[PDB]
Amino acid sequence: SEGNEGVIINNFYSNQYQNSIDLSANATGSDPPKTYGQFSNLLSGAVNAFSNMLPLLA
Amino acid sequence: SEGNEGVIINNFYSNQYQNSIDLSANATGSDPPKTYGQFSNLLSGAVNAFSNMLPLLA
Amino acid sequence: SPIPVTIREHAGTWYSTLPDSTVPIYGKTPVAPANYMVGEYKDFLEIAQIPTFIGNKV
Amino acid sequence: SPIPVTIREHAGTWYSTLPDSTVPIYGKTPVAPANYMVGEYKDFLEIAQIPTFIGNKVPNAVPYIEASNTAVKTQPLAVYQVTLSCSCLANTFLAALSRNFAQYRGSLVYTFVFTGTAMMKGKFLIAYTPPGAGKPTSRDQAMQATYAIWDLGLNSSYSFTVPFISPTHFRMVGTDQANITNVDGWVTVWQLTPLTYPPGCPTSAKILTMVSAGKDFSLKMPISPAPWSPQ
Amino acid sequence: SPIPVTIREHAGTWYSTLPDSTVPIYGKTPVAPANYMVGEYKDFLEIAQIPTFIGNKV
Amino acid sequence: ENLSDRVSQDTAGNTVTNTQSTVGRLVGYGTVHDGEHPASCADTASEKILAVERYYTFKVNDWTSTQKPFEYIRIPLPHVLSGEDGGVFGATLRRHYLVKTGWRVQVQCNASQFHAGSLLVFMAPEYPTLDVFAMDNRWSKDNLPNGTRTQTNRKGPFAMDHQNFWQWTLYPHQFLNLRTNTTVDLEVPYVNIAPTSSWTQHASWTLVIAVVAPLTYSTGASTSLDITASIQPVRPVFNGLRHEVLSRQ
Amino acid sequence: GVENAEKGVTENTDATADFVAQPVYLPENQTKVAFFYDRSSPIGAFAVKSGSLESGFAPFSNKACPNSVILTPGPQFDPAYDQLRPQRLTEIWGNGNEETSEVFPLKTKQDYSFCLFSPFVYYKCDLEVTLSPHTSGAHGLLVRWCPTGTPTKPTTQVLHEVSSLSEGRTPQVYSAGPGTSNQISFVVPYNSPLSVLPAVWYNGHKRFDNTGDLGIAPNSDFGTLFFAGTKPDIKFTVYLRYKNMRVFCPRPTVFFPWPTSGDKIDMT
Amino acid sequence: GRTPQVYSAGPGTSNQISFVVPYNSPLSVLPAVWYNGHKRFDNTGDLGIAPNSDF
Repeated sequence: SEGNEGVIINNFYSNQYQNSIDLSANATGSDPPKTYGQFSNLLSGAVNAFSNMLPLLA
Repeated sequence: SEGNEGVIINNFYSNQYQNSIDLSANATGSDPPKTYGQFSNLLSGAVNAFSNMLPLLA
Repeated sequence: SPIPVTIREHAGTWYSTLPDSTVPIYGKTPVAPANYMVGEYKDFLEIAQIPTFIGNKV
Repeated sequence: SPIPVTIREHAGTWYSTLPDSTVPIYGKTPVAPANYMVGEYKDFLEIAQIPTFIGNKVPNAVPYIEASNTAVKTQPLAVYQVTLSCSCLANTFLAALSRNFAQYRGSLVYTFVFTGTAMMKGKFLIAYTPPGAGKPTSRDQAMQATYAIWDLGLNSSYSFTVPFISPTHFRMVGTDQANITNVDGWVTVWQLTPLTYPPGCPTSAKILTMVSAGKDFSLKMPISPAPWSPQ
Repeated sequence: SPIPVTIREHAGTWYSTLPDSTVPIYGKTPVAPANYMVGEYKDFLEIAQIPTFIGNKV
Repeated sequence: ENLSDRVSQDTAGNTVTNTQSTVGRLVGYGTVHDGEHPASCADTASEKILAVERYYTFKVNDWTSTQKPFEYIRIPLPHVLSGEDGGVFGATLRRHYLVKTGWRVQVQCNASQFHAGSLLVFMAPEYPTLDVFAMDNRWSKDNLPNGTRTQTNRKGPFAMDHQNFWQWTLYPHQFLNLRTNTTVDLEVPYVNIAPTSSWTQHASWTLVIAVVAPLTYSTGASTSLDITASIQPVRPVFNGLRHEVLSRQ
Repeated sequence: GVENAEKGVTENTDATADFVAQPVYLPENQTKVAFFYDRSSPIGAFAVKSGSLESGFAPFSNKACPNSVILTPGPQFDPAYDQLRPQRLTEIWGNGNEETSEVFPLKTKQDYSFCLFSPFVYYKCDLEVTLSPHTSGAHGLLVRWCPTGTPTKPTTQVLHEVSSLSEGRTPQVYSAGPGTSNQISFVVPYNSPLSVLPAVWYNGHKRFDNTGDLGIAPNSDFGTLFFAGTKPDIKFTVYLRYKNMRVFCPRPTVFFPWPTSGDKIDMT
Repeated sequence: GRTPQVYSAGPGTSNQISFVVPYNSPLSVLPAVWYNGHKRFDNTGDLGIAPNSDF
């Protein structure tokens, strides 16, 4: 059930603050999101296709 | 994300007061409004057309 | 615009059994999933029904 | 019409971490546009993934280990304890980041960059041993745990991930006292085959060692480490 | 039914620039119509545009 | 020898760089200098001068067997190119109050398949340089990692010019590993405390070259490896035209 | 996983790449930057001079417990001019200045925690300030806050018998009564003329003269605070809280000493 | 530091302090009376309390 609290008013602090956050873990693991934000260093020119090419060795 | 604030209530002070105002400047400049208010001194009779005219030199 | 309040005579008291919560100081804390857990009960009446031993010849 | 209030016992306290704001005294202040700015991040996890250098031979730390022309199964090239407190990790961003939190979870990534000659050849056995039976004492015992064989060739580095193997969902970041024979196990590096080379080439090479968080890695509950002075 | 409040640490301070009003003590006072008035401005920028004299040979 | 999807060229005006062993161009912060006007200037900028958008190539120093780990050389920007070696770039730069630019660099160093060692090349905003913003003269391990404190500040924990080199890879970088490459290519966008820079008193970016795995080789192998660099201002935009700085030095 | 770190970028994995494993992700939000700095930390202890409530202000310090404070997480003070207006410094001063001296407690004023961990080159934020008197008895405190780059010499008393701090239209705050909680709290906006602030170092001079002294960028703080009050014997702590923090360009943090001891650390 | 600190001290306070802390043990659930295990894998035998099982 619930405890000993019987106030009519909506809790002034939201729940994620008033209480701990119950989480549940699934047995088989979970995939991290793909990206944690948009910060990134980028590697360009990695590959090919296009230059002063095919004078270039085989 | 956000910080460490988790109050349900609407901020009592409005934002322009609770926070700084993020503004953004465009590269190419911005035109001042045309007028800053309605205070003004006025120049009248600047030009012509109409009097005891054309007895008046050419 | 500040709101007028009347302070009750009992201002400042602490009630060991108050039906209410206090100030949260470390919000947004996720917990360690405990979802594999078994054997929980919620009411003492749930187990008061299990017989235990009466002491004879005290 | 004035509203009646009941004053709580905690009247007047200040909470350093209160989830709330205070009184604004200088409103309607516009800021200087900072919209040309780049490089912003928003979560530490965003950069905890970038590898930084592990210190070898402390306190005469060097960012690398040395491979030789001899494979002694009895001699690890390195042995790291898997603790975000290892003096080994003390100056990696991972460790510097982590020291501001109470617990971690997820994958740790040890990256090795071979820096020897192109003419050299060799194979390493990198193993992760969970706790319980002490640290392995020969490559033969390490080989009984999680391990990978790294072959030298065209590709310069090797990224070894130590899997999060733990009874609890999370692990404590820092040690209170020192953690024994504990900690969470060990990463040991061994030679499988010796570094081989042709005539005219040095007979040992340096292997750069770095550490980073895996995509799995998480940290929780911000605190402050014990204060220190770098000097 | 009296409402429970948490008193903030800054209780009792006075802020010279508070974005708020205080207690009115003499309400419902009508003013003397000043609607014949002219020359009002509302923003300093409205008059900062009028040239004044630079001092030479200070 | 060097190959295929590793053979790469970069044309800048009348300038072109070629490498036969690249590992790609690291673009820091994942963006390039857009060449956009600073929104803090009412004057129209002089931009797109072809004579300025090219590669300036000069020598950094010599890599030897003697360098120890983490010894480095700093190249302050735009300062290094503000002189005579800066061509029309320098000449234009000395007559403007403000400059807004990105950088595109290539650092070069060859050895052989019988040499061992690796450099760390990185670019960093607000990296602490010499007072006078000049390229370091010799390799040093000077004031690492706690910064430079005052003589008397006997017990001070550290100074604000601290640099924990164990973490230098947080900066946009690439390794020049002798077994792998001969060149390193980096590019950084414009970043600063303000929309454009009064370059005169601020070297906002520094190109840093550091040893991380010391040079090793057997006898008869080349003994000193020169280190050179090609630097190009990326879409520099100038504002506040006046007379010449002059003492350019 | 085989890789090539020379590119300057390394592919991230989980145990899943090389072994038979599963990803073990679980969500948390305490690692966001804003959340992390949105908590109060102290920058030092300050003092008020006797009878400042009714006279001209003048720089002064009690035990290297001054009179005014620059709102900044960086070092400031310089114990050698404890009687001069404080200034921002480029180094932290130990407790003593000779061998036999001690590093803690530091003499300068700074957010040691921020200093110890700020992996970014630039930042922007609003500043929440808390003044806490070290006394549970009545305490009167007058505060004057001046935006960065404005007049900071609140030296002329213009009104007979009124503190010179208490002059003008510059924000002034005052708490003093028998029923107060003694502490003061408020948040100030971001007033640097700069777009973003240097967090550690700024590689440039103060004038175009290049009268060489690098380190700090001018007007890169949140302003100055001046204090006057009634308990010249009670000191108070000043705390900073970064409201809506934004950081740009990761960079290295402060060096941590090699345990010329174990293979792990601890605490203290 | 940034570790939670609370402070009450003024002539108009009610002197008492109140607050609620979250659940921070790395453990899923806490032993209420006894925990039949040691502190290290060394079995440097001392049963009773499970490590980090407090608030």
